[PDB]
Amino acid sequence: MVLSEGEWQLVLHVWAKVEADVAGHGQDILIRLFKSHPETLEKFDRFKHLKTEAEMKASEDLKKHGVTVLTALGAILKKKGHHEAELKPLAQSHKIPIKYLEFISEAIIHVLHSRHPGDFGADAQGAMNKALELFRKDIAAKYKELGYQG
Repeated sequence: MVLSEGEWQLVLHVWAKVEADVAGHGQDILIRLFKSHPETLEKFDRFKHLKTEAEMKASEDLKKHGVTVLTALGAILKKKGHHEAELKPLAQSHKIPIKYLEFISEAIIHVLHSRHPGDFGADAQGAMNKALELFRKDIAAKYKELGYQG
């Protein structure tokens, strides 16, 4: 998987907008994820009490974790694929199956298009899709290395 430097610039430009409201984006993303895939809620001790969108919006656990997710992902995306030093320990900490990373990728794309439609057209969406795909493949490689079949 390869992005052009132009595509990386699209990803970083929209990421700059994410960074103006990390917590709000994080909430929107996790809420979208949990509404699309409610079956995942039960897997997280810190989230399994959340049943409804109202409970999700009011949750400090969800807000704080949204910030964690986007901070980790932001640092990775800014490496423009040269993210081994960031990705190795992150893979370490995980479990989170690969399909959950797919779910969250989909929620990221949806939210960024919803919040920043001018700066997140077809080209930027494609670039972000590739960037998140590269991330998932590389983390999958780190998983399989330690035998977590992800």
